[PDB]
Amino acid sequence: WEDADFPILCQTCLGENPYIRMTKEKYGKECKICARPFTVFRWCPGVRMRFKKTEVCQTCSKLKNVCQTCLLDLEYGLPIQVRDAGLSFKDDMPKSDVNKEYYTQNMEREISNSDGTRPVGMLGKATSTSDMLLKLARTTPYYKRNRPHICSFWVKGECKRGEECPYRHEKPTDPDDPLADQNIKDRYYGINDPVADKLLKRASTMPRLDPPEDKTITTLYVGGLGDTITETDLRNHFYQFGEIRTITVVQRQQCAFIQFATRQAAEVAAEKSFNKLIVNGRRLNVKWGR
Amino acid sequence: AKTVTKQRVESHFDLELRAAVMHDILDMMPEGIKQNKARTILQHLSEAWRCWKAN
Amino acid sequence: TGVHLDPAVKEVQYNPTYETMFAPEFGPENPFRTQQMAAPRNMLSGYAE
Amino acid sequence: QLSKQYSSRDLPSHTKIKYRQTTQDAPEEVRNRD
Amino acid sequence: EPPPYGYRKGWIPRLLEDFGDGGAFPEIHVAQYPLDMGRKKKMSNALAIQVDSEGKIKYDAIARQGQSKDKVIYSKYTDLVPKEVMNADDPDLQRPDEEAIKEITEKTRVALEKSVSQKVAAAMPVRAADKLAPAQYIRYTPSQQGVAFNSGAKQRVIRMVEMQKDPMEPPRFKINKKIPRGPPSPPAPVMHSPSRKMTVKEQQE
Amino acid sequence: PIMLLSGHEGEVYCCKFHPNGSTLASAGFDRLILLWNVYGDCDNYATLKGHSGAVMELHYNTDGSMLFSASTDKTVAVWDSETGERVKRLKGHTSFVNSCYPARRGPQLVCTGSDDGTVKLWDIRKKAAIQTFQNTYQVLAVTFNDTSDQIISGGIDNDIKVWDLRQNKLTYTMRGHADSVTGLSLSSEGSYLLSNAMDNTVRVWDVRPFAPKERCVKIFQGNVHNFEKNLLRCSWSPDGSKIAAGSADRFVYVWDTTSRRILYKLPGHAGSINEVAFHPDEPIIISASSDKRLYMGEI
Amino acid sequence: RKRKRGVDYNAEIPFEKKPALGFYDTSEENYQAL
Amino acid sequence: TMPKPQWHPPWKLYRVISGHLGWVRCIAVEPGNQWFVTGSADRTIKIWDLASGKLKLSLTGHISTVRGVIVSTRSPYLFSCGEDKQVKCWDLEYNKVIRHYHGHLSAVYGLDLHPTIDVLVTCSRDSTARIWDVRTKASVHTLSGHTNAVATVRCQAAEPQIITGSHDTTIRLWDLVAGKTRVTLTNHKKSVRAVVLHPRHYTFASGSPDNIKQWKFPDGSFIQNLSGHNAIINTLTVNSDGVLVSGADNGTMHLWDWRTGYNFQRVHAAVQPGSLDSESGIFACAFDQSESRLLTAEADKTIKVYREDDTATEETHPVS
Amino acid sequence: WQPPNVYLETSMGIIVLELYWKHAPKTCKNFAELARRGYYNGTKFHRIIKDFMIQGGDPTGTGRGGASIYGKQFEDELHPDLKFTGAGILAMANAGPDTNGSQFFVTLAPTQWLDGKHTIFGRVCQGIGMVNRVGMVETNSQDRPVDDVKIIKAYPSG
Repeated sequence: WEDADFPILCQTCLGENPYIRMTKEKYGKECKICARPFTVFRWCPGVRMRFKKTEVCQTCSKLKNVCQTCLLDLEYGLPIQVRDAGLSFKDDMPKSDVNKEYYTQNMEREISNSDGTRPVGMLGKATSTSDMLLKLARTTPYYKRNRPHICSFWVKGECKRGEECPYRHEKPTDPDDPLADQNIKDRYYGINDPVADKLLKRASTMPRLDPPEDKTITTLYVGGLGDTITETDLRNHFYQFGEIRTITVVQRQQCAFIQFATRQAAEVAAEKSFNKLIVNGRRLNVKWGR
Repeated sequence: AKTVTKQRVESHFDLELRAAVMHDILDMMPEGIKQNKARTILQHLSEAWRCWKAN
Repeated sequence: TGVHLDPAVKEVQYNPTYETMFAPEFGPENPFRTQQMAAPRNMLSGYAE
Repeated sequence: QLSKQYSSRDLPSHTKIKYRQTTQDAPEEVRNRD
Repeated sequence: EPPPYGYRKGWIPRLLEDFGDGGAFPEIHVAQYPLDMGRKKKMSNALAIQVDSEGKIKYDAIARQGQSKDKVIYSKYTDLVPKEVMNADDPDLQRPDEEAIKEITEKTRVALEKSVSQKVAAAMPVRAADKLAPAQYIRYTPSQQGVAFNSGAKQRVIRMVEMQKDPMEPPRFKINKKIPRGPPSPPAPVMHSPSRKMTVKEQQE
Repeated sequence: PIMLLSGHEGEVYCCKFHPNGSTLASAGFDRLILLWNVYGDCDNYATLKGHSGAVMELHYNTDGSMLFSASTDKTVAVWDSETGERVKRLKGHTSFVNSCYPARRGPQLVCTGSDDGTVKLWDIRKKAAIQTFQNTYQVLAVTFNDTSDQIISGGIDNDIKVWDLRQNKLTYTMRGHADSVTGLSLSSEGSYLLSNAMDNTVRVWDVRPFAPKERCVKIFQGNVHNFEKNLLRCSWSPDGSKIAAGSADRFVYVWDTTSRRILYKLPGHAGSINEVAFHPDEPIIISASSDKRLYMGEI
Repeated sequence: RKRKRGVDYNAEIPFEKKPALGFYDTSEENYQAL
Repeated sequence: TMPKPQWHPPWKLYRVISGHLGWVRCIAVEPGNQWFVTGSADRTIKIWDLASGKLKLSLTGHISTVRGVIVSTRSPYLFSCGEDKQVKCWDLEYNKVIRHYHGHLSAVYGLDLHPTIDVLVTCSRDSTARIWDVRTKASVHTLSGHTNAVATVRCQAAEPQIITGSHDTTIRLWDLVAGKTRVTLTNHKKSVRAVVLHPRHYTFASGSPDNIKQWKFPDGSFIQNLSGHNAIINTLTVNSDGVLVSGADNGTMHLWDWRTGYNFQRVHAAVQPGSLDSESGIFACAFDQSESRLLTAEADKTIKVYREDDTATEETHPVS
Repeated sequence: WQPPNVYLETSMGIIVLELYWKHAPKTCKNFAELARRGYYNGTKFHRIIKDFMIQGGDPTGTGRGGASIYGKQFEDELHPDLKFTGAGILAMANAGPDTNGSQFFVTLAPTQWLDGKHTIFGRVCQGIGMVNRVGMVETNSQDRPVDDVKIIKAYPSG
């Protein structure tokens, strides 16, 4: 079994009050990943909010670098399928019983040679956190997580304990929703997480800069400039990102147009700049001009 | 890791006699480079024993 | 420059003066670091003492 | 992964080491002897 | 070649040739790429080809591959070569003096005995349990920093308490799981003398 | 070296040296007082017993022969360092006695601050109270004047006060502390007084036949308070040169009088440092911390 | 189904060791099919 | 070449003890030099007086070949080790077994004692070594990593503390407290069955049918070869005076100089009357504590005792 | 006194940097007189940002050492048109302006950000394939690479 200093989970799962209270039990239960005994630390999430507990081996955690309670990545905080693909990451973790046990054993052996600072392996050589991941990343603590279940009594009427229904006495979700039944093991294996496919559809429909037809359209219109900008500042936005050939800063329409010297350089600057090239705070729009 | 009791005394003597042989020469005084026919020097050893016993 | 202490070594036996302890390092910050990859952590996700 | 099984033979027994005394042959006299 | 200093105005060198023997023109408003320079390239798996501090090809890396600086890995001929010693009075031929020896005795004895007594208490199994030690107070510095989480504080100080083990509780988990043995170590190098093939005569002998 | 000391059941609140610097006194919650050899291997020999509440202040004489100790259990107590056994139980103190101060080289007497609302004078010989100045509130810190004719006190009104032993009314009140007064210390000049306060600002004054009547001279930044509100204590150097402080950050604060720079903000600690003792002869420091141990730094 | 090591073969490389890499360009290398 | 080696006198056979009923496989000397102890493949442990060679006593506990015995410097204990997978602790004040260390999985090929602490090292055919706590019979460490029978093991107080030579033809120096292999020496071509440590020189030798090798502590660096003895080498044993005895398995035993590596004597004894000539072979050698006598334990059931020759000089025995 | 191309034949291979005194005379004199002083022997690369920057040149090798020809540090010699727009930008970096010391940085790619915070002083007119090789190598979490790389010979152009 394992031995820990404290858990690994996001802020959402981690809590709000400055003084957190969690009780420890050594060899408390079985990591559904490492399959073996782990330590269990149990944290009081919030006022009348469900007490959580550590739910994966610390090595089972340092493997993929995710939350040992919240289950989402610790840098971004999106489904592991997503975060992996956002690094273009492709892990070979084995699945069958004997294969998985052998894998876990040698994995713990190889992780024993670590210093306890960062996940092992490609988890660093994929650390180019793409603005796709940055943008799909949630901003504030979605602290609805520590609300209880649907008090099945209180769903049929029965929850006769007064207000102490152990569970949120609301309308139960229609399990026809794909966001309902995601087997914890599959969510950990990155195996067909419908919430992850939802994040894929969202990060596919989310706005990105468009490509034009002919290669000789190397003029790029940046809409929404304002009169705090300089031509050298538009340059320093798009200058070492390649070479620029010219720039027209339209002050009668508050825009710009970078004629480039490298098409792929133009693509780099503009596509990375789509609505987010924020120098001195003005939302410019990177497109390929007429 | 079970002890050697009274019924495994002969069986164990032979495990260890023929292990010792295989250590002893058929892998530390070879120079039969190929594949040292240890499986056949052990067959001699068992027939040498039968012939001793039968005189 | 005189005696400064290696900021990554936390077992340091010589009694450092103010600057001899907390002299700041020359250069820029690593942009390749997620905030987690910039922060000082004894554990994987954040230091505990 | 330390089991709770057990043995009659691993019960505590002979828990003090007899150290070789002064008269028997201590490593001191061996330090001396010719 | 590269136009002179003060006379390098006007041209932008795009093929690495206009670098001559090399060089970037900082005042020339382009990304300069003299001799493969500038380009972040494909992330390929060749590990760092190091060179010794005399300019050689240190295959000691390929030997010590994925191993710490503790491992002694003899793969140089200068290890094969017979040293000569003729002084029964050299430093080389002298053991550590008994002060270091008594130090290492005390350290060995200590760590030994602690691990002993844990494995011995394993053969207690009826632990006449000692009670739960004093409470843990730990200061946690999250790497996640931000005004919104922890409602705006840069540290959390946490109370760990040890939860009771129920005495009448059987073992909890199936310990006896069998798998093959893990892959060994980085193989050592075979530092052998030159081996001779035998005559076919000898072979038949 | 590092020379971290341990052996205490709880936090160490009060620590000082022999006025020789021969044997060492430390104590805290544990309701007894640990003593050590400062030198050698920092050896731990004797422990005074008895004091029911946390021993809120240890105080030597200035030669090093008798031991006064104000404990929260309504009492001050005198003890013989020769023995470790109590010479007097200065009782009568109606509530938590925080502070004690025995007069140095004057006749035998102590001025005591407590959690009652009084400053009390007592004699070692009579088991009797000499005076009592009720300002209105509990008295947290008391240090004499070097003539032993004024009593300096720091309480809850941020207004540092001094009584005339003979005229018995509020002789000197000086103000400028941003919050409550937590530590007073008379330098070896006999003249300058040093005061810490949780308000992050610590002050120096000079109690003379003449001081400018607004005598806030030197001010030091760095001391911390937190939701703990533990006791804060400071000292001068034996040479009146280095300002020694502890605080609730786990940083021991070493400044100078002269350039008032940070000479050291030393880490190493796990607990909030509750008292710093300077050695009367050596560049030796003992940091009594709430991590239930001590440090002995050489500088 | 109850086959505890049967599918270790058609599914995954049963007990896998990745070929250790040395001093050369291995990533863009890849192979054609059957 | 090298300096010129010291001239050592020769050794001459002077006693031949006969009482065993099978190969004699291990031999050891008391601390105080009154008696030596032999353990044989007739399963007995005999205890002989070293002055006269009379047998004082014979202990019978084992179930098979005793393959190694040793006697504790610090406690009145003899430790025996056998092919029945068992390691026994004889207490010499009742002459009785009091302690037994269970846990190996095949014959235990050899055994050694730590001189400062009370721990035991044993090497066996399951290709591991083990460190037992003498007093609570518990395995504190299982030195694994060889890939064949671990023919021999020696322990010392300096560092590294444990040296095991095996039948996969490699040597390993182990860190005890860590309990894992520091250095791996793969210089020998055939199985390594004997290794020895110099009493005062932070050096150690390791023998195999190829040639003896000398090496330097603590990182195991080559020093020199020693060649000439081309036979399976069962024992190496080094004097205080730089005498190095290498006893082989086809009977022959050569004597060398530890320092220069010069083989100055070659002894070929004759087998006890009724033996075949293929029943000549030496399994154990031991210098007495005066380092004056040299005992050997033979494959023809004899103990041959050699003494130092007092009437020879550099001009009787020229050095080459 | 402006050593045109200053040679730092490093352990893995040579480097040579041409500093434009017209663009950066002061740190040009610093680097010329410094390489001629040879106090650089033993500088381990104090930072490796793969494909972005290579930085070294500290007698400390931790990041808190380094002193100049003028005391501890001098001001920047800042340029209008010189940028870090590409690899081989040789500019001594600052943790705060007017504090440029002994540590030297050598770019690996367009670094137009530290422009205006670093006076770009010249370029490595030799050793740029080697610079790519160096910027490839594996570094620990603290940019002092797992390879202890130092310069063999530090000297000016004649």
